[PDB]
Amino acid sequence: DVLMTQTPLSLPVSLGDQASISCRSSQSIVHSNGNTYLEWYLQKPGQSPKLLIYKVSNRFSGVPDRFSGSGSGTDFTLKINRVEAEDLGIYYCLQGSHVPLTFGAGTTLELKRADAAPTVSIFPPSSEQLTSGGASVVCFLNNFYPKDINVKWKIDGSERQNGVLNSWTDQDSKDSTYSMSSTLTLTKDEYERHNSYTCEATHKTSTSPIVKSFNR
Amino acid sequence: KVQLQQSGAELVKPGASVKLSCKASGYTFTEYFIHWVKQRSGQGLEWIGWFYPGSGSLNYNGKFKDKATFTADKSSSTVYLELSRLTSEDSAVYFCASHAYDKEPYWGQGTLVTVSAAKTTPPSVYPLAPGSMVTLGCLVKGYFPEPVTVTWNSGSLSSGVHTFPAVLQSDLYTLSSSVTVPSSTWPSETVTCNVAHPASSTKVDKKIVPR
Ligand SMILES: CCCCC[C@H](O)/C=C/[C@H]1[C@H](O)CC(=O)[C@@H]1C/C=C\CCCC(=O)O
Repeated sequence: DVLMTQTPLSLPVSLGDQASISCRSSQSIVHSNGNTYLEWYLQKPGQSPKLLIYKVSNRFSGVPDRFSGSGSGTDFTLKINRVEAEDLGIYYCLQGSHVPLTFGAGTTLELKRADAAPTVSIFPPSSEQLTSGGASVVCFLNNFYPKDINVKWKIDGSERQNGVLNSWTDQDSKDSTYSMSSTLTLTKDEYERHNSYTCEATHKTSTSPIVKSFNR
Repeated sequence: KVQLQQSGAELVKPGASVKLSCKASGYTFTEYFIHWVKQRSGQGLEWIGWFYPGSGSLNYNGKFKDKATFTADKSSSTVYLELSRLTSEDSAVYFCASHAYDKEPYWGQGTLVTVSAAKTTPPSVYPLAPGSMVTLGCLVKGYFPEPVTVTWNSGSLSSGVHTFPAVLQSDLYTLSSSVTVPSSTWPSETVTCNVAHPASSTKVDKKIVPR
């Protein structure tokens, strides 16, 4: 199959910036009829992909002129001249020349802002959940930037990997930050058989993790 | 105007099959190709195959040959994607797209497919209170299906709120919501999370009180 390689994986931009996204195919995508079926799509959360450019360089109807596509052979580029807020989202390239048709992995265009360490908060199981026989420990890692972050749970100093579920928000409309929730779920029996619970946040803003804990 | 109407969201029992529909209008049905595209939550797009109702010709991405079957009803301008023996990996949005040969495609809005054996179940709502600003939260656990609506103080508290996407585990959804307020506002004033679940026709409130 034709592999479509998109770079960069993510591109931070300020409004009004120039933006340029690359898509490279692993082999030629010239169809036997002579055409090159290379398309660019923009997709926002909860919506279908919207077609921006078709056949390499042709702007689809209703698409603002600030979008333009170019390329030849295995080498393709999408440019945005003066990025606006509605341009933020994930961009995909698609080759339609050789079956199976294949997409690039996507490039996220996101709003640039100052780096910001997460605000980390940890919460023991509620009495109500314990009564019901369950035990969930919740850690919020809020309003950080950039989006990459890692969380580690420690029970009595020991790293726990099972029973952890994570969720991430989309970039905040007001402060351009990201947030993450991490939940460690145990039986009540096992929760009461330990003392210290710890969530550790590793983020680019520091060399040392932000560590938050409570002791039963 | 070329339009594609996809069927509504599907809740599918594990192991069962589901048949999704894409009904077209605004062009000669037998002269356009229909493609199906899969997108798992938070992931990219994956091409399933193409189908040409006008001849019954088709091609499947090898990755989907044992999973997908394309059919059509020319009498209703509808193409179908049947997915067999569903697993958690089949939970995704499925888009249909239509185009004439050498012309640009039009995409449907997509159909959400969720695999679970759960019946309709209201959420258990648990307060998250701490052990200048203070962060509080609510854990919304064990419900089915999506969605729920979470507000704080009946909507009056909207700044500083983060409601996280739900995660399906053991056939049921769980989500959390956090809110951050000045320390001089809580616990001195009331902070309450409100959780509505349309499918079970329920709405519950949980006041956050100090531990
Ligand atoms: C989600 C995919 C949307 C469509 C992408 C792209 O616009 C389509 C490209 C088409 C082109 O119009 C003709 C062609 O051969 C490409 C591949 C599609 C179907 C195969 C037809 C083979 C046959 O005729 O037998």
